[PDB]
Amino acid sequence: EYNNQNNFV
Repeated sequence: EYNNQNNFV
């Protein structure tokens, strides 16, 4: 299981 999340402001 590969879980990924990213935020760019």
